[PDB]
Order: sequence, then structure tokens, then C-alpha cells
Amino acid sequence: SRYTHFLTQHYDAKPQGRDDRYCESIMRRRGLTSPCIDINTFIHGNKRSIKAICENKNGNPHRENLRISKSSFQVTTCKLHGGSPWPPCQYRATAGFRNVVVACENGLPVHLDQSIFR
Repeated sequence: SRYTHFLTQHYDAKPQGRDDRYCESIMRRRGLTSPCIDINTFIHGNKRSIKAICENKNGNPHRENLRISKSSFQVTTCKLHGGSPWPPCQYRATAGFRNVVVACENGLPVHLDQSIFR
């Protein structure tokens, strides 16, 4: 169920255009604006591929708590522009492609490490 939050915070199955307008809409649409979050990243593709980061298939142990994808993912990082962490919070989108770093609990994704997108 923390996995739920994870999906909801860091998954968008099929986005379309991953632009500023996209970030603003999807950040807002997922209650990540009160207050506005300084930086948040959304993974795309299939869930199957993400979950599998939790097994030595498509997932190598990494640092203290973590796991790191063997596979690259399409991705969109939303970064907050203009100080006020209270709406209107406007965002700047940055799409990307690389493996990703999560924390697994009961073999489920329950954290995204946003550090690698700073």
C-alpha cells in the first residue's frame, strides 16, 4: 500500500508529450502541489518491468537500502520553478532515459531515489 503511493507518486503508464505543461497537470492531478514539491520524477512503461527491480533479475543490490535497475526506463522529471511552494506552482519538465534507483519492501517498489535526478 506504500507501493500504491509509490505508483501514484512515480508512475505514469503512458504519458504523451512530456513537457512543462505535462508536469504541471500531472503533479496537480496527483496531490503533489500542497505544498508544491521541489522535484519529482515519473517512470513510464510497464509495471512488470519496475517491480522486477526488486529481484536479482532487472535489479542489482545498491548502497544500503536500495536496488538499481539493470534496464533503462523512459522518464520525466518535474522541477519546480519560482520559489513559492504554494500554487500556482509551475514546473519545468525534463525527460530522460536511464536505469533507476528504488527501495523495495516486501519485494515491492516503495521509494524512488530522486537524488540521481538533481
